[PDB]
This record gives sequence, structure tokens and C-alpha cells, in this order.
Amino acid sequence: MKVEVCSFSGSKVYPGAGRLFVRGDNKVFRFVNKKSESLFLQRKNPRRLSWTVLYRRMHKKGI
Amino acid sequence: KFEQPRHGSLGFLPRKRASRQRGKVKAFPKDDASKPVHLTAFLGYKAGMTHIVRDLDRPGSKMHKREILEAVTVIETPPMVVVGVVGYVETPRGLRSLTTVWAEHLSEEVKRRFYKNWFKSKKKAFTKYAKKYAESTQSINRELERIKKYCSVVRVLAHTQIRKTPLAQKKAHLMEIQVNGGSVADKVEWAREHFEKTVDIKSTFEQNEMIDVIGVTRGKGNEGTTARWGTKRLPRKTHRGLRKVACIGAWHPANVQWTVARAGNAGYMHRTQLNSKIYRIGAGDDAKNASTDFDATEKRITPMGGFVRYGVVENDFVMLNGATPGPVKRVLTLRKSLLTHTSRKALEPVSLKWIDTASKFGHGRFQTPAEAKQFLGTLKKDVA
Amino acid sequence: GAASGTKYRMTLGLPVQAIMNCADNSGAKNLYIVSVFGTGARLNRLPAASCGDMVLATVKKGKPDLRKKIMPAIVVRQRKAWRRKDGVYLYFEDNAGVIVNPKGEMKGSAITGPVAKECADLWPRIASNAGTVV
RNA sequence: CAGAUCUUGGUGGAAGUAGCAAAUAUUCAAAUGAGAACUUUGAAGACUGAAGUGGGGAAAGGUUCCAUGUGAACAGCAGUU
RNA sequence: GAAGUCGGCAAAAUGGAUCCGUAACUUCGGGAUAAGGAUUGGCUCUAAGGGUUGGACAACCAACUUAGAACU
RNA sequence: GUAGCCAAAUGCCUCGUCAUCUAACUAGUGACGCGCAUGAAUGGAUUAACGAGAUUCCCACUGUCCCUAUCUACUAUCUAG
RNA sequence: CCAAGCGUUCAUAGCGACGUUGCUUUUUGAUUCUUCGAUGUCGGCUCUUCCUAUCAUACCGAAGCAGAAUUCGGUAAGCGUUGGAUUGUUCACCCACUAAUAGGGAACGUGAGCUGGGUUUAGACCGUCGUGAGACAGGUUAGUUUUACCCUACUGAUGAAGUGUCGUCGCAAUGGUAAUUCAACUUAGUACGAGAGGAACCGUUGAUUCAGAUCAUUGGUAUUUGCGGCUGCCUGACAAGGCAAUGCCGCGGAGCUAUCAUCUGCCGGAUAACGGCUGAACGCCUCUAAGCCAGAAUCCGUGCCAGAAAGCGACGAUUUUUUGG
RNA sequence: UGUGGAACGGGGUAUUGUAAGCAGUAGAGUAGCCUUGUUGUUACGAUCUGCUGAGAUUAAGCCUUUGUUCCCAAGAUUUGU
Ligand SMILES: [Mg+2]
Ligand SMILES: [Mg+2]
Ligand SMILES: [Mg+2]
Ligand SMILES: [Mg+2]
Ligand SMILES: [Mg+2]
Ligand SMILES: [Mg+2]
Ligand SMILES: [Mg+2]
Ligand SMILES: [Mg+2]
Ligand SMILES: [Mg+2]
Ligand SMILES: [Mg+2]
Ligand SMILES: [Mg+2]
Ligand SMILES: [Mg+2]
Ligand SMILES: [Mg+2]
Ligand SMILES: [Mg+2]
Ligand SMILES: [Mg+2]
Ligand SMILES: [Mg+2]
Ligand SMILES: [Mg+2]
Ligand SMILES: [Mg+2]
Ligand SMILES: [Mg+2]
Repeated sequence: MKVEVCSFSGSKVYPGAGRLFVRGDNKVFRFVNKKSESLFLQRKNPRRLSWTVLYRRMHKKGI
Repeated sequence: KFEQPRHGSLGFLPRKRASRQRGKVKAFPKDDASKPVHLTAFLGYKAGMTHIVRDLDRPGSKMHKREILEAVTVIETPPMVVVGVVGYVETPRGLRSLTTVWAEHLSEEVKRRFYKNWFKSKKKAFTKYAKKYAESTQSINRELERIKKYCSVVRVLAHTQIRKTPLAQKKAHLMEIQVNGGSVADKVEWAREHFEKTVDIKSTFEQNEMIDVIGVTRGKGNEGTTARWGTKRLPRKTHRGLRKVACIGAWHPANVQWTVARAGNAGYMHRTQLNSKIYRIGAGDDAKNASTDFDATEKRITPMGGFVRYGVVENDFVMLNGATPGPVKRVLTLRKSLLTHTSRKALEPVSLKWIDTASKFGHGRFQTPAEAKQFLGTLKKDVA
Repeated sequence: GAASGTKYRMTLGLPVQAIMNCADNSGAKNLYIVSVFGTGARLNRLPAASCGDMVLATVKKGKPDLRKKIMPAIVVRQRKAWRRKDGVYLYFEDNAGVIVNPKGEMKGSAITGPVAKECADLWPRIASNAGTVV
């Protein structure tokens, strides 16, 4: 019972959450919800959206 | 020409609103006198749905020893109180209730069942009967003796402790629960001894048991034949609407046949669904209600934020696999199975690996308050 | 039928008249689904395929020799998300298949792009030529 | 006279039924009054948006114009208008 | 993705402007916006294109375009 | 019955025959022609451009369909008149 | 029915002439009994039900090692009987899938159900015909598809009480009823077979079609006008807003919803075909003569839905010191 | 008159995606004035950064609440072995 991490938001992915997308270049993406999946397909950079953890890690939010 | 099966089942007719809400046991399991005395049914309340992960033990299956995800239904089942007994005599016109014996004291919630306005009433429901019980205690024993001599079928009168749930309704639900087991005298003796006593869910059912669930389905109001019966949508060009049946009958019989789909009531109907498997009988007194041998986190069976439109489940519960009739908080009748089960699917012991307790009020990502606090760190409100 | 065993129900994504990429090097590019094997009887319902399903197809773009004829093919990728028994909903970027003979042996020799696990378990010839599976 | 899809007049069941749903939209307070969703005043919210729901004419009408009153009939709900 | 249907009926899609590019055929006029591509905000600048007017020149006033650059 | 033209909006037989397109076409197009009953200002043939004309197909597109679901306004509905 | 015969050999495994007895016809025809003060007209779509003359599914019988293939052969209509290219079509042929793609009836089922491709004779073109107006075993193109608000039926929705009242818990007459089919693997390279090859009952894991729910997950939906973004104009600017008949775009809880999602869908009795037992007549033989077994997806029940609003029971309290009981 | 109710408020749960305001030379640059500077003051400048996982919304068919403030001990009809 392993818990994945969203490829866009970085949040914990418990079983049954979101969808898995496997791209043509064999790269597998796990999305926690439709918002993360939709944003990813809108070519959005997760590092530019403040609420994600990639933005928080890069910008050292919360020290 | 171009055959197709008829739409819907003629076995579920008429599709009128059920004449009841509770959920009626139409047939109790066949009585075996060789077994000990036991109950055959229980009343619960639909709290909500979640999902689990468990390891499948099914040899020959591609998912054998692999993890599967399953939706489950949580039914809140606080102990019921036995308040009476009814004896039935076998007659050539069917079973007939010979007499009914009640406990000396009945709680307020069950006495509310005998009133439309309990508050405005004088609360005179069993007051003269109660005095009889404490005058000589001899008409009670005589009535019980008559059930022993006659009355091949014995059923206890049991009611729910609805005040222990978060429901706004204070009037308890009361039902006859057939007593199956050894000997009519032992049924009556068992029943008398349980007057004003609680019977809890684990004394009725057990882990991995296959049961039936009886309830009244979600109300839908009226529906046209397209959704009520599943008929094909008529073309876009159809003058005067397309959510109907094109031809509702031939010439001769010069009458609309009862087998033709018609618009009408589409919900609130009585259904008994068979073969629900008990995945867990939770205990309301232990703080690891939703913990497993693989998920040691101390958590109970209430999602974050509470069950939507229900609240917190603080009592005993059952975790049936799959779906059940009716909406959240409708009272549901759980019945012992009438069938015998020997299939591998029915007989496989069920051991849960993980129970989801994330919020069902949205795309919730934290199982517990502690997990949320750790992932996010601190917030503006948390510091001060 | 007689692939390696059985396949769970999967959300169908490719009805008849759907056109999917050819994922192999057989010379074809444009599989056009004509029928789906195992399809029973249901008025007005289109036969539809999922990953791992054998279909009948024609080639619309590619080598002139491959065209104008019905051949078997196996779906290996699909865009419609389906549900695995472990609760995961997954999908690919495109719809693709490979030309096979009735026994399930690949007409081509290489497969470009990922291949669904359901297709790989059922058809070992596809699994042999598959690169990354799922 | 029982008849003529008879003539003229009167009156039924269908029935308190079909319906009175195009043109964005009304609200608050006051006055008057037996009575105010519909009158008048103030306030708000809106619309026509200059090829106007604005300002005039030709044709046609003929007093419909104005003031003061009235409120049976008419204004397919109402009426102090 | 037309499998629907007699039939793409209805709907969808296209759409302004600027710069590229534009087949058969032709009565040589057309076809043609054929087809088929790219671009388009905001801000801060640069260049060029005209008039009144003081002793090769000129301090204002009165002006409107077009093209381009950087930043975002 | 010449030049032309054609199973043509003119061919009964007829779903003519061959070829092409399609997985598959009594469609369509191209050919063929003893043409029931084509044919020369009763105008024959061809034709760029134009056409809310008829017909076949391809791309785009899409709830036409697989297979239905959801939402808004006005009705229907209940009330007063 | 008849039996000359084919069927190396055996007239009726399977074929079977000449005759002869019947059924049906959805064929135009025949007739002219109903309708001309008017019964809307093909096909398709949709939807239900019925018949059996059985394509498939269940069980049985006969021919030859199995394996099969035929007689679907006998019962049997419970349950299925498809996606397309075409035909306006009916019919039909074609590509496929499928366990299988059986045939019919219901005013040639079905137009106040649609659609209007057919028919559709008003406009128009052609061929043949006609001196002409015009015509047609023809071809072509364009051509308004009205009304339920009545009775009944059907679908759902309330409901008076003389048999006390109002409740609670029940019974059950009667009506309805539901599941279906497939694949792979074990059996098993086994029974069987010179060899090649090659099963079956059962079991398991899945799947099709149907049925009843449900909304944890996933997907769709957006007046959550919830949050954010955008253009034009308007409130002097900022901020905050408004208008643009829901202005437009992203995400969007809740709800609703998806074979786009998930859950669940038995066993008892009597039989048919047909096969056995005890047993005769017709002193033997033989399933029948009486009887007893066995026996199908058949039928009837249990189970599931309704619950007689004029079928019924058990139980609770009985207008309160006014007045009624 | 009750472990009563309601209206608010608080906590939780969700959705969005970082509010207004103030500050910073962060900012393509540009123009005026000076002691003339690897922080030159000055003014304009889409935007950027920080306070700020902020702010807003959160039952309308979410959960919870010992918080606050109010409310109710009422009328009418019928029914008897
Ligand atoms: Mg119409
Ligand atoms: Mg939820
Ligand atoms: Mg169809
Ligand atoms: Mg008279
Ligand atoms: Mg007379
Ligand atoms: Mg008359
Ligand atoms: Mg009305
Ligand atoms: Mg306007
Ligand atoms: Mg305006
Ligand atoms: Mg004027
Ligand atoms: Mg496409
Ligand atoms: Mg078609
Ligand atoms: Mg079709
Ligand atoms: Mg159109
Ligand atoms: Mg031709
Ligand atoms: Mg001449
Ligand atoms: Mg109506
Ligand atoms: Mg019955
Ligand atoms: Mg305005």
C-alpha cells in the first residue's frame, strides 16, 4: 500500500486519488485531481503556481 | 424485426412510492431448532460511503495476493433494545399473531413511535400496561406461557437507540425480529430475559458474513420513460418531444398494455439487495476503529470534516462491501441470508489493509488532522 | 480468444470507425477499426475496443500493399481512461494498435511507444516486442 | 312536428377547465383613499441608446387636445387612474 | 467522430486585421479571401514621414501615422 | 439520323457491361453503345464565371450517433382575480 | 399414404417418379357483402405483446473408434436473435462479428407517435404519343404533415366511513416476477484411437446481454455567479463595483449523473420427450395393463414487487375532577 | 419548558490561488537637478518581491459548538366502545 506523489502539485497520492497519465515518451505522470491534471495539460509550470510544493520548495516558503 | 430485450423488469411493479420508509423483512430465514437461540435481523443507519484497500485471497485469479480497491458502505449500528415479544400460530390461513407481551418499562424514544405529537400529548401510552406488570406479575407469565404452548414462530420487538446517533429525529424505529434457534420455550425464555436489555451488532452478525440489506430507495419524483425505463431517445426532429415511447400499443387490444413504459414515479421503492459481505464490525468504544494491521495510525471511522450530511459515527458500525439502497441517514434493515454460501468469493476471509478517512466534502488529501498539520507546517492562524 | 487467459472489463474507448495510430514498423500508419472480436448482440450499440482487444481494421495511410484489405489488429494504447482492479484510472496520450495475424503474432517486429499491461499479459508476441510496459 | 348539417331565439355538459408565459425589471418610503402590485411625489435599480421606446410632419382619424370631476360599463387581473 | 440519417437535417468549426503563400482551368477579365502558414495584449523606447514661426540654420505652438526594439 | 452526344433530368429490358473508389455500394464518376424511344435555333456539342438549383465524394468539425447526462429562462404546476 | 426404384449388397440410414389425401398462402386475382354528408396511404424509427412452422441455448434418440459432422432430428417459444455498405423501399445480395444472427401475427401492429426518402397528380424539364388541347407498362426536380382541454384505457398521486376513535406492530388472498449466454484454464495430452490425434461431467477465473440499486473513487455538468482571470463602456482616479437578455475564459465544492463509475442477481416440486423396475395379457418375450422411479432453459411454487383502498390479526391509549364519556 | 428551538458568532471541512494596503530601487527604460556616487537624490514606469497557503466563500440537502442573543408552556376543527 504505497503512496505516490503528484507530478504537478507534489501532494500525497493515496490509492484511488486522481488519474495516471502515461505520455508518448514513456514518461508516467500521476495527478492528484483534475485541477493538477488540467493545469499540467495547460502547459503550466508548477514552479510558477504558489500553492504547489515545487513552488514552495524552490522559493523556500516556510523557511 | 431487429429484436431487443424489453426495457426494465416486470418483477418490480407497480413503480409506486413504497407504502413505508423503514424496510420490511418479507421472509425470515428458515428456523433450525438444533442451533442456539439468535436474532435474524438488525436495524442500522446509513452514515456514508468510503473505500478500502485489501489484499485479494483468490487462487486462480490474476489479482491473487494483489491489492484491490473497493467501495464500502458504513452503517451505524448502536445496540438495539428488546422491549417485547410476539408469538405467531401456524394456521391454514397463514401465520397469525396470538398475543404480544411487553417489557415493564419502555424508554421515551420508543414511546415516541406511538405518537404524532409526543410533546403535546399526555404521554399515556403504556401507563396502564405498566401497572399491570407490577400488580401481581401473573398475567405477564400467563401470556408468555400461551406463546410456549401455541405459537410456532416467536419474534422479539426491538427498537433502535436513535438518540445515540447524530440524527435530528428522536422517535425510535421499532421492528419484529424473528428468534431462530432451539425450541419455542427457549425462544420465549430468551426473549423474556432480554426485556429492557440491549442486543448489539456483534451478537447478531460476524466478520465475513454474507447478509442482505433491505431499505427504501432514494426518492426521484416523476420521470419520463427515457430515465424511468431506459427507453431510447427519439430523434432530434421529433415534434412534441423526444423523451417518450413512440408507440404505446397496437390496435387490438384497444387498450394500453400494462407492459408499456409510462412516465411516473421513479424512486422511493422497496428493495432487498442480497449478498452484502461484512468487511468489518467496528466497535464504538475503541479509538482504532479505522486502523488495520498494516495501517497502525490511530483513527476512527469518520472522514475528515465528518460524514457529509450525517456527522460523526461514535457507535458500533458495519462496513458492507459495495452499495446499499437509500440515501445517507435512512434506516436500513440488515437481514441474515436465506441462501447457503460455499463459493470461494463468499467464503474468503477479509482482512483490510487501509481505510480511507479523507474528507468526502471535496478532493481531500489528508487522512488525519495530524497528517494535515505535518504536511503544511504552520499557518497564519496556527501561530496566533 | 485464446490469448493467454482472461482480461478484466475495461472502459471501451475505440468504437467502430475509430482511426488509431499504427504503433509498429509494418509500414502502416492509420488503422481504421471495422469490427471488434467478441462483440455480441445489442441493437444500435457500436462494437468498441479497449487495450488488449483484437479488432479487424483496414489501413488508410501507409504502404499501398497493406491497404484495401481487412486485417486483425490489437489495441495497445488508448486515450479513454479505464480502471485497474487496484483502483488506478490511467490513460495514454494516443490510440495505437499493431497488425497481427489471427493467432496473435505480430506482423511487424518493433513497437514504438508504451504498451498497456493488459495487452502485454494477453499477447506474449506483443510483450516480446514491447519496450516500456505501462 | 322529434327529426329536414331545418329557421329564429334562449340555454346547457365540456369548466371554474384551455388558458390570461414574445418585446431583460423591478424595489423602498410617503401622500390620497372605504379599499393601492398598478394613482401621485421622493429615493433606488434598469431599459430604449440619436437607422431611439427621442423631437416633427404627409396620408388617415376627428376632438382623441386641456382643465375640473366621476369611476356603472370598457381598460380579457386591478383601478383612487 | 457521421458508425446516425433518404440526405451532415440541426449544430459545431471558420471568421477582424497585418505579413507570407496561393492549383486546375480560363472567354485572359478571372478563378482568389483559392488552398495553405505566421502574427495580434500591456508597458517603456527608437526611427522616418508635415505645418505656423526669429534673429546654412529654429525655440515653441498645432498634429496625425507607419515601421521596429527591449521589457513583461 | 450526317456531325456530335448518351443507361444522360431522355434506356423498357436494368441492379446493362467493364474500370475506378469502399471492408462491403441497386449510389457516383469514366468508358462502351442496333440508342424500347439521343441528335442538330422543335437547336446539337462544349464551356470560364455566376447559382439559397440537383447530384457524388474528401478534409475540417462536431451530442447526428455509441448513450446518454447536466445546467439556465419561460411554461406546465398550486394560488388570487 | 402408395413403393417402381438410387443408395456396389439392404425397396422406406439418407434420396424416392407416376398417382393420391390434406394444410397454409403474407401471391396477385375473383366477387362486390361493409365504408364515397371522408376509417389519413409505403418504408424507416420507436415500443410492447403473441404464435411456432426451432437459428442459438437446455435435456434426449439413430446411423461409424474416438474426434467430430448430419438427422434440431423428439420435447421445448423460458431466454436471445447484432454492427455496417446498399435498396426510398419490401424483398435481396455484400463486409463483419456472433452462441445464433429463425420465420410469422397484432386493421399487410404502430402518422392528434415522429419522419416524409416513396406516393405526393397544382410549377417545371425530357423521351415516346397526339394536328392540338393534352396523354403515359415512363424518367426528373420543387412542393403547408392540423387539434386532446372530453370518456375510457394506461402510468403514477390523494381519499369519505355504518361496521368505536386514533395509533403501533403484523398476516397474506390475489396480481406481477428474472436472469442470460460465452471464453480460457484444471480435468488432460486423459477416456478413446495401429498412428495421427483427441474429449466429456465437474471445478476455477473472467466476460457478453439483461435486471435492480448506488455515488467512496474517476469522468461529465455549473447561477456555488465560489475563487481567480479578460475585453468594451459606466460610477472623476485608485480601490470597490455595475451593464453587455447567464458578456467571455480556468479551476470549481455540493447535487445530479455514466455498461465513461461501482455494488448485487437462489433452490424446491410436478412434468414433456425419453429411459428403467415389479409385472401380465397372448401360459414366452416385452418400460403398461395398475403402479413405482429417473428426467429439460418446460410448468407450479419458495425467494423478489404490490398488498384486497368493501380480506384479516396482535397490541397501546381511550375528550377528566369544566363538559363529554 | 424541552439533553427544546431559532438566528448569529467560533472551530473543523472544502474551493480558489496569494486580498486591500504599505514597503523594496527588483524592473525594460526615459526625462529634470545636483555636493557627481560599485545605493546620486527626483519624477514616471506594464510588471516583480515581501508581510501572504494569503484573502474571499463555506449549507444553501457539510460536520461541530458548554459561545452570544432571542423565542415557545399558544389558538382552530373533528372524533366514543
Ligand atoms: Mg417537424
Ligand atoms: Mg463528496
Ligand atoms: Mg439502429
Ligand atoms: Mg321541435
Ligand atoms: Mg318524422
Ligand atoms: Mg339542428
Ligand atoms: Mg388553468
Ligand atoms: Mg439592448
Ligand atoms: Mg442600454
Ligand atoms: Mg411628440
Ligand atoms: Mg477527426
Ligand atoms: Mg451511413
Ligand atoms: Mg443505419
Ligand atoms: Mg445547416
Ligand atoms: Mg455515366
Ligand atoms: Mg436543322
Ligand atoms: Mg397541463
Ligand atoms: Mg403469487
Ligand atoms: Mg445602464
